[PDB]
Amino acid sequence: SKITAAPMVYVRGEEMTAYVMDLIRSRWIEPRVDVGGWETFDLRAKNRDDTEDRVLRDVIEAGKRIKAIFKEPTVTPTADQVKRLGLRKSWGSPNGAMRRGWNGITISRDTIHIDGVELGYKKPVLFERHAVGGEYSAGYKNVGKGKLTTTFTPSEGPDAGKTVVVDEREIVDEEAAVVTYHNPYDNVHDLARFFFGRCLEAKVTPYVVTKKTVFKWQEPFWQIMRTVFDEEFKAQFVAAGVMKEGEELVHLLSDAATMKLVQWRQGGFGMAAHNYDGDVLTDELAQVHKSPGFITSNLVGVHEDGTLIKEFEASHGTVADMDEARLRGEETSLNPLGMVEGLIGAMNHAADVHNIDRDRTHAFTTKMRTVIHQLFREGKGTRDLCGPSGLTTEQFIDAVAERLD
Amino acid sequence: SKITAAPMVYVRGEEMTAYVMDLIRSRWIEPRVDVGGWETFDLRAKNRDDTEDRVLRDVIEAGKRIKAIFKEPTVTPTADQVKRLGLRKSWGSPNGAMRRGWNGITISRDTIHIDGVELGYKKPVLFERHAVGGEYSAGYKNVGKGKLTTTFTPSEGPDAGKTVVVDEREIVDEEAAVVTYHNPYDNVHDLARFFFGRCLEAKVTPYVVTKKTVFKWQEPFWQIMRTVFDEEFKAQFVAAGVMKEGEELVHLLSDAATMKLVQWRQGGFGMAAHNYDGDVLTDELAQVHKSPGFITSNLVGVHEDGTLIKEFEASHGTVADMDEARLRGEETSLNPLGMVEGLIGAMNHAADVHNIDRDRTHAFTTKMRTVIHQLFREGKGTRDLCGPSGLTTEQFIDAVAERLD
Ligand SMILES: NC(=O)c1ccc[n+]([C@@H]2O[C@H](COP(=O)([O-])OP(=O)(O)OC[C@H]3O[C@@H](n4cnc5c(N)ncnc54)[C@H](O)[C@@H]3O)[C@@H](O)[C@H]2O)c1
Ligand SMILES: NC(=O)c1ccc[n+]([C@@H]2O[C@H](COP(=O)([O-])OP(=O)(O)OC[C@H]3O[C@@H](n4cnc5c(N)ncnc54)[C@H](O)[C@@H]3O)[C@@H](O)[C@H]2O)c1
Repeated sequence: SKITAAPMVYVRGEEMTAYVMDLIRSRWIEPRVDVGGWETFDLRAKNRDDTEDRVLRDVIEAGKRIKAIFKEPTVTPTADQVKRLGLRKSWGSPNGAMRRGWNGITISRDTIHIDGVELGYKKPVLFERHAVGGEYSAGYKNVGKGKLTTTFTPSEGPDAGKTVVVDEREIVDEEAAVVTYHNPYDNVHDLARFFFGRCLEAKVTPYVVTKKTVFKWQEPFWQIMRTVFDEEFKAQFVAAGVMKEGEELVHLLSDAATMKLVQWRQGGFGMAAHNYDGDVLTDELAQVHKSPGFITSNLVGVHEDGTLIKEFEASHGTVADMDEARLRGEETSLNPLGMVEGLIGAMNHAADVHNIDRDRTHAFTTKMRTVIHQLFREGKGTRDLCGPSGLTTEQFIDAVAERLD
Repeated sequence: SKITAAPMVYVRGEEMTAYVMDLIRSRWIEPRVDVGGWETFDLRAKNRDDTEDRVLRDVIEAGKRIKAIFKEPTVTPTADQVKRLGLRKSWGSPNGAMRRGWNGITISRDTIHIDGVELGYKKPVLFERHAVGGEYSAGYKNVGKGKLTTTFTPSEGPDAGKTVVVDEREIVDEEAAVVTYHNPYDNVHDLARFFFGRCLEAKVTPYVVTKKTVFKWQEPFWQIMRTVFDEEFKAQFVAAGVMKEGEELVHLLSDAATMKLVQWRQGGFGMAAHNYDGDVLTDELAQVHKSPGFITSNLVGVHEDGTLIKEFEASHGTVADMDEARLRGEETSLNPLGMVEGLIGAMNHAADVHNIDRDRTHAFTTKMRTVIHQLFREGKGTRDLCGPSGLTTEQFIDAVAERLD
């Protein structure tokens, strides 16, 4: 009998990655797995516009109920796409909304390692991206000349109820952006614990990455991480052989960290950073390693009731350059491994949390990984790995299908 | 006779780069050059503290008068360094202050190429970093729970004098950063002209880099760039064979652009970006190429009277990690070429704008460049280029000194 898929949220996107995942669902999953328990949502920018984002609100609700989500890449539409797609409005990112809506703590993005496949980093690299805050949460306007005033009224402490000026400035340009955001730092305690725990288990040296010299408001990110490190982890790292006695936790400036990602080809390190810095640095990490096909991503959030909410995704976008080529009848070669690891993670988590066909799901998802890893080993991967002699998107999908059984 | 140095502003920093420039001034410059016309300023974090940043205000004024500045790297002190260095407060960056104070348009950061020396990028890469805006001039506070409100009152147009809410949010964290900034976009018209003109002359394909999908306030950066391109440059790029007919200006997402910097090892491209994106991406550019010793940096600003204000600098910081090694008595190997190119640029510009010993200054600055390039060609460069067999900082400085005359 087909495997019974456990309840799981499936978020569909568009462009090349939706095309790829339709093939994978059709040729790898459905002949072996009954997916009736999946809740599938259409997060095409068009459908979001048609539903006034009710579909996004529904994904967020379902994630709370089900706790295991696979998220395909989605489009955050440009002004030019607003016209081409016939959207009544620009729409923001559905990723920020989900990350916020699930009380996101960390987006973990780690390098993939396959026995016998030489990649950019020799040993595992771990990345913890702060899942919320920063410019992803910003209010803004595009304006001309005028007065911009920011105030804060605390609700606790000796100055409760009194308003202070955070900033006031005259805009003297006919064209300017004015932007306000916050960084919520309470859950950076949780992030630090999670990050240092994983680094300890993988035996990699941790680094904290910020621009706190100039972006001085970021100081608590560093201070919280250092305090958690010193009080809960420093001794464990020394005892495990990962760091030496008297070796302090190291801070890197975000610009310098881009240099460390190129330089540190041995791997064997971890970085934690704010939301946007993590976005930039994890794409860089992907390309140094090989491509975004060789990175895993997952979000850890928390339900109001305290149970974890786990979303799994590729690190990358919808691969619009290959989509253009696809629609013109030209060859493409999208590496599905990143996305597939996400779907594996989500399916395994779903089966464990909801106690449905656990053994068989784990064996099947392990099999998908194995087959993919073996094709890569045999030089029958996609072109990101193998160069021009690699297989096309469709060739690779079929090669996996033949070996699954 | 020693060469007469033209009036020029010289900004000294601290740590390793100040140590190196002290040696270079002593051993390369002063034996051949009378530096009496230089106006030198001490921007040690301690001296900024001792003078309440009067020294920084003096630099900015002198820059306006003299229009040719060499800026060594400086320390923007951390909270931790405030204590160690005995500072009354955590001073901001001198760089942001100078960039604003000189009506900064562009920070041009370009790859260095030396005949016969294999580096990361085969052909020239050009970067235009918007010199002002963004989080570099943010107002901010670190706060607890309360109400954050941002308002804007336009001074022109039909709603002049009426106040609108830009943003309002409740902070629910005990520890949060609240931040307001602006991006001034009027001078992006000038940046676009300077960028496309430079790319046209170098015959490189230009790209614009932003996060305008999610950071939607950035749209005008792209639109301004694209309009200037379409109206003033596209036809010229086609005519010069740099782009084909019907080929549009390409936009890249900032996170994706980090991948393009690793992948595009052929070089022969240009990127333009906002202030912070430029900071991050130009450090990455440096490391992919070889190190920060193989990048040039200069700031183009504009005096109230319309005259160019040109500041020259290395792309990098004070190289604190080598300074710590130096002070423990360990070997170092700082590549001075980045900084030296800045000093060259500033000396030449000074001689030209103030009409003092031009031929001889140009010959001597060319000689410094030639001697450095030749040592690199001979495998007698610093360890960033040559590996462990390369010269120490001091060996390299002495090697150049011996060949100067
Ligand atoms: N998490 C997300 O949902 C997410 C992330 C990034 C971008 N996007 C969206 O995706 C679209 C495209 O953005 P983009 O072009 O900047 O980013 P992208 O990650 O789709 O592509 C960037 C580059 O990497 C390559 N690439 C990415 N994944 C690959 C894979 N698995 N195999 C081989 N090559 C791969 C692409 O061909 C392209 O050259 C946009 O609409 C953007 O809003 C979404
Ligand atoms: N323009 C500036 O004034 C500027 C820029 C960046 C950092 N800083 C300041 O510099 C200090 C150090 O910051 P950082 O360590 O993040 O940056 P950094 O640029 O000093 O060093 C970053 C890394 O690059 C290496 N490196 C840099 N320049 C080099 C060269 N010429 N040759 C060989 N290796 C080189 C360093 O050894 C280090 O590993 C901080 O106090 C910071 O505020 C100043």
